[PDB]
Amino acid sequence: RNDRTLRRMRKVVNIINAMEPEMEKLSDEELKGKTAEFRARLEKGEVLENLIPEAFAVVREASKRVFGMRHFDVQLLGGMVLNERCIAEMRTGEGKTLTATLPAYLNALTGKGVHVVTVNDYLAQRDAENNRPLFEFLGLTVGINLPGMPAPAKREAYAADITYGTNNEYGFDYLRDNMAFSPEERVQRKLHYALVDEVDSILIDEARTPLIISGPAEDSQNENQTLASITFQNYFRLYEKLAGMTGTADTEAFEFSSIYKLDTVVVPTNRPMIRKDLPDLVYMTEAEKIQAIIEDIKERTAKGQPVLVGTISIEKSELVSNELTKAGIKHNVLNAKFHANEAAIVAQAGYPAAVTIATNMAGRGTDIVLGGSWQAEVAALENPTAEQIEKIKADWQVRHDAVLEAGGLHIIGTERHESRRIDNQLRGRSGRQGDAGSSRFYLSMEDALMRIFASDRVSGMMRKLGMKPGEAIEHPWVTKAIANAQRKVESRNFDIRKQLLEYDDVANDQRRAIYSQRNELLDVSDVSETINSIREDVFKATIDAYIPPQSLEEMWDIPGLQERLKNDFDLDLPIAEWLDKEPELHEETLRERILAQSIEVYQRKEEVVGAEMMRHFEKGVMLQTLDSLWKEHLAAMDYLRQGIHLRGYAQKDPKQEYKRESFSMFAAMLESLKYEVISTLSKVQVRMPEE
Amino acid sequence: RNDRTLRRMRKVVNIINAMEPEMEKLSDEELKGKTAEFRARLEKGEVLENLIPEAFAVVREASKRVFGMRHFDVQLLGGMVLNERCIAEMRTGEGKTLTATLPAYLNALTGKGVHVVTVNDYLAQRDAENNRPLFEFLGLTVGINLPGMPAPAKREAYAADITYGTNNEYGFDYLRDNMAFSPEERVQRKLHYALVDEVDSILIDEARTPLIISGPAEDSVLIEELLVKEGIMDEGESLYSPANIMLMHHVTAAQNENQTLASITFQNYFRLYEKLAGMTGTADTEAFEFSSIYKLDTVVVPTNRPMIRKDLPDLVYMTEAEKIQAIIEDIKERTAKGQPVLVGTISIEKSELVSNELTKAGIKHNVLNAKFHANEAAIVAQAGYPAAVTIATNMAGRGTDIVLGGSWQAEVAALENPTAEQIEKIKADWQVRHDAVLEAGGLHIIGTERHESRRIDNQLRGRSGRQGDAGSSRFYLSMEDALMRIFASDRVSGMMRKLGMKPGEAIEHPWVTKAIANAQRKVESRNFDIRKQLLEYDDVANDQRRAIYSQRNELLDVSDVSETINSIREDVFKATIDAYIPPQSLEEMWDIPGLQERLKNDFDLDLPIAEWLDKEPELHEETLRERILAQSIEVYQRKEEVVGAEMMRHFEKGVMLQTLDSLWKEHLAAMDYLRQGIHLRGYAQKDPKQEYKRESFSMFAAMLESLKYEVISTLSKVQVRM
Ligand SMILES: Nc1ncnc2c1ncn2[C@@H]1O[C@H](COP(=O)(O)OP(=O)(O)NP(=O)(O)O)[C@@H](O)[C@H]1O
Ligand SMILES: Nc1ncnc2c1ncn2[C@@H]1O[C@H](COP(=O)(O)OP(=O)(O)NP(=O)(O)O)[C@@H](O)[C@H]1O
Repeated sequence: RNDRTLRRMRKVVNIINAMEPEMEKLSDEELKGKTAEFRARLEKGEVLENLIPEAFAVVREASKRVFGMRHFDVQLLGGMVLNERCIAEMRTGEGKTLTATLPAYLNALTGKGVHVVTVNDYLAQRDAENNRPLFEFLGLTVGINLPGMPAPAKREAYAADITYGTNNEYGFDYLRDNMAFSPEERVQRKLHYALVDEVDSILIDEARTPLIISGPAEDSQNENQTLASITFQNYFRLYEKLAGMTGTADTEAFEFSSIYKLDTVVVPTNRPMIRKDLPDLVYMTEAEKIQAIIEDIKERTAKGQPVLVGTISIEKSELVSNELTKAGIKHNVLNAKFHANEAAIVAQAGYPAAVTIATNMAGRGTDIVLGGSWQAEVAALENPTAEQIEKIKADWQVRHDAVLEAGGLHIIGTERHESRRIDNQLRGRSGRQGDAGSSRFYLSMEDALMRIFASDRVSGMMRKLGMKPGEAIEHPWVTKAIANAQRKVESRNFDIRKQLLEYDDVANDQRRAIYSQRNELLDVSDVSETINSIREDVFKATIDAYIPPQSLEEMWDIPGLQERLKNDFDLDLPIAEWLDKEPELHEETLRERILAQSIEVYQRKEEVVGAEMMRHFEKGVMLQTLDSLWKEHLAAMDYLRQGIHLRGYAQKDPKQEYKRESFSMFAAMLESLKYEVISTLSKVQVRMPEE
Repeated sequence: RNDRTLRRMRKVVNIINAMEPEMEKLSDEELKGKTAEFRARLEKGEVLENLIPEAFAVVREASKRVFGMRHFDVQLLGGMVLNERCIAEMRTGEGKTLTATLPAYLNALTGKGVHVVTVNDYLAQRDAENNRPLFEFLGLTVGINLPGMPAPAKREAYAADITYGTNNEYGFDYLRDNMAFSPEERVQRKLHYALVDEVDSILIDEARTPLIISGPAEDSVLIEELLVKEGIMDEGESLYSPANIMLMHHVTAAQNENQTLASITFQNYFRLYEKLAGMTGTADTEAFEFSSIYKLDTVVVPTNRPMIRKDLPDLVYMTEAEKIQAIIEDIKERTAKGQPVLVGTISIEKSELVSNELTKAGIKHNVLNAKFHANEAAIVAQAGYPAAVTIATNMAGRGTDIVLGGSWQAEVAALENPTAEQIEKIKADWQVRHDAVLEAGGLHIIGTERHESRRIDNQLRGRSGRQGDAGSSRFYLSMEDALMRIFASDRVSGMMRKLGMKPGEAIEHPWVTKAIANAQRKVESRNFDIRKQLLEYDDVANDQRRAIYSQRNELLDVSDVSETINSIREDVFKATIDAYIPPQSLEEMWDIPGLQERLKNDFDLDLPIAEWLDKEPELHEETLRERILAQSIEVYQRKEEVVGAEMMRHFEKGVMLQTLDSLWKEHLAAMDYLRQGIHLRGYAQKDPKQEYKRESFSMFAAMLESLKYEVISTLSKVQVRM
């Protein structure tokens, strides 16, 4: 499950490890050739996963030679996880970027492409350029997809062995491809593998975010409207293979599984994680909390230990700062108005006895180097030189080791966030890459968070334990109590969310159906058989409206049928004439004459234009009618859902009823798609010369 | 004007430079003793400005030895500007922070203190700590003032030769110094010299920002029936006199609550200093406002190396789409010659448009995305790299130097074990890039739109052409830009929509550039006119606060306040008796059923005085007044024999200060209510400004007389068990 699959993966790592000597002997150009060899074997029927050891050994030697970086064993494990339908949890500083080169290479081999998905355009370009030398070294091409990029350049990016771009541009390209009128206009290939770089934002926070293409199609002054829509969740769901990465930034494993059927695997850190996460401390009042924070700081800084303090607001950043100053403790506040000051502060935040106050600390942040960053120190130098550097490093080693000795970076959370993943991000700022460190969070009985115990009498019991000034005790049940509360908030929030996804699933299955139909049309030149086929459906249904099947003549509405055929099929037949003249004519033979006549008329239009022109007109009419009924259906499904509140209630589930109305409305649209296609083809004015 | 100042100052620079060998020959200890020598000369009557050449030369040699930096000739000039009541406009890259050591030193010599004013606490602390070794080398002490610092520590910081702190904290300390009950509680000295490190924000943007101390430190048709009745209001006295404003605010209204205890704006704080100066980059445009608000002259200091950035004619297009296309073509032409470009925009949405368009054109670039700060700093690093293109959205002022060719810093700043070979390689390869960027024209700046504030446009353009580097800038405009509403004519603007700009056919008109600059200047000036009216309202409050605090500080500074008390008690007793006995009046026209209970009620003074006058028909009105004063003195001296002189003198003083503070706080509240009650009372016609200044000064005058009365009433009625 975790260490069952991990102990199985460790066996493979040993084999990759056992292969390095073999790989070290290989020439650069022999490493290049392995890719072609792997593909030959796949062509002969080999199973991809059988290639992982050799493939991963190849990638690791290529990196060594190219980046001067050798994947660690835990990065091998990470890369195996990402080949499966999984989230690899890898802690910050663990080299997720380099790890991702592994499953990208592996899943590039079948020739079906890879989509590495980034949170923004800077990272897509940056990661494509950084990795392009590695992948070219192994005979693979690298694409980059950006907004604004012309279609032929996008096709090229999707045609590469491995592609980089944001979630957004991938999703938009998919939508635009399902508005194409010829398959050649498509930019994407089949959606094979999506490797998602930060799944918390991309897959969880953005799951239900619609991606929309809008337009003034406004067939009938004229408005904007949705022409094509998909949510992120339902986009990523289209891929054959989906995987992603995040930091020990978890608490949401159950959600990945619900939303995506993604398992999450906790990947072990390269070095033992030794940060001491100390029990949560609870105080009656904010003031006694702050005095406690100040006394911890005072104590640790006197020992040489740097501290980073996270708060939830500027106001609270100010308060602890003023109180530190009142206590004589030098520090810096990270002030979001002064970015240059911020980078300068951050740089020396791991310096002996440094104290930094940060307001709503981000995810990941700049690494805090213990003892200071000495690279900032030469960065400063205007003519850096040898003896000069060496003195700096050597003075730094001493500081670094003194900071480690003193316990590494201490993190203080002055409050907890309602989301523990945020708390976890702050805390993860310390103890990176094996470094000594610690963390402590402070709560008061005032703290907003003491409100997710949805009871003022419950919470205020903790008062009767006392919290008594200096005479703190520590109670670790509190830490788990608080963690559990945070768990229940997420879980409550997700139940709500999961109901909203069950509504989303109605639109998803409708979209999937209409698009797969649209794509079957798009993929062929000749839509004849379908046309012929729906023509009989349309005439049957149209005739049934005036001639109830197997009715006597007296129930028939021939006047009404005649006009209908005139009005909608430009088909003006003397049906009354027929009946009143042939006492042979039964209902079935009337149905045929009518059908036959439509056909004869259409065949002469074809004779004028030519077959090819006609085949492509049919196809375009189908796609175009499909598109405009879908647009109309999207708008109507939107009105339907937003009116979900007072429709299903007296023992019926709303939904059950929405699913009913939705089914009925989708069913009707497909009938109406056949109607409108045959109506258009029937009515197309062609100007006819003689014979 | 600027030409003559700089001429005379270039003369002094030549003297300074001639002194360098004298200073070079001095031991470090001899250099330090220059300070004491300057001060022995000042004690003997030397004029401070006679010292500038030697003192500057001393600071310049000190900086060489401590910092390994020798002030440039232009930094000497900036330093001389800053010793006068002037703004030294010194371009981004020019070493403002080092420049400021010079006037700080010199203005520290008289032993009266220097306040260096920074924008934030980081910079205060950093500057203080960076300059401490420099000023200690020269025999001076440096202080740092921060929020939360205990008063003893604040005292120490202000008692240092030079102090660093934010504007905010300086002003707050001033307010709290004026809430002190003894002079030894004060943390500041007399406000001598304020050197303001970036005056655009500190002096202009924030001129009118109130600093406020609040404190729980309170104590406790339709008009007609409201008006009628009760213990306060009942004569038939208007509920909406200025007088009765707190009352009316009460009916407006129908725990304990916090009020303003003290307030001052930055602009009025800084005007308290004996000397004021400050710095900013070539931004100007606001010289007229500095001069008008602060009486600061603005001297534009030349750059150390010639400033050769080529600031090209503004270009105007009919449509935004036409503008964007022109911006893309130029970026295309320049990047093909290897020249890097910085594109500044006014919106995220504008960035995304230009960016997507550059991608449609196959032009590699990076947007600076506000969400991704670590990306943004990596971007800025390579922004001066050949053919680099960077899009920034409402870029700030100054910002991080873009090094041409790239920073040969950031490259080794990512290299964890260099050598001679390596860096040497890095640096050599960087020189070729650098030299090629220079030769391609340096950094080209594109303003895709102009801001309403030309100062902002000038900041953006100033990122190019630093420290003598080649560079250029060009601003783009279209008829669809919000900036065409800075001209107040729809139709005047539309004659560009008659000289209608066409496809492969650019011209250029210098009058357009001039016309836009002039429109932005007419906008600045219109905004400042609006602001000046507001500063007039502020001047009413400043006048009253300056007067009240000057009174308060006189009291605080005197150990013994008896003579002030005795003097005001006669004042008070004379007027009070005037209210019932008209001067030189015959006994006939005297009211005592009003006078007797007045004295009893307001002063615990019960002198059955009709029965003097029944018993003695021989005293007369003046010897009557004499006796009435005499008695209160009697009762008073008696309370004091019980209490102690000392104890009494300090009680009287505290009572005067507490009364003044109560009356003052009440006045601040009533004025705040008048000022907003001065939005709709009866037309902006019958001048609302003017009437408010009158009622306000009227209430101020009233409060001054009421401060006398209340003190004497407090001192008359005070209980001591005999
Ligand atoms: N196997 C390795 N050998 C040498 N250096 C490495 C190795 N793996 C990673 N690095 C470096 O270690 C740092 C961590 O990179 P990164 O993947 O950005 O860390 P992360 O926190 O897990 N990921 P992210 O924040 O998404 O970029 C980078 O500076 C890498 O270049
Ligand atoms: N005379 C000098 N000799 C050598 N280096 C100097 C000298 N003057 C300044 N520098 C350096 O030039 C840089 C400029 O930064 P700084 O003085 O803060 O801002 P500026 O734009 O230069 N003016 P301002 O930003 O308001 O101070 C700093 O690295 C200084 O250390």
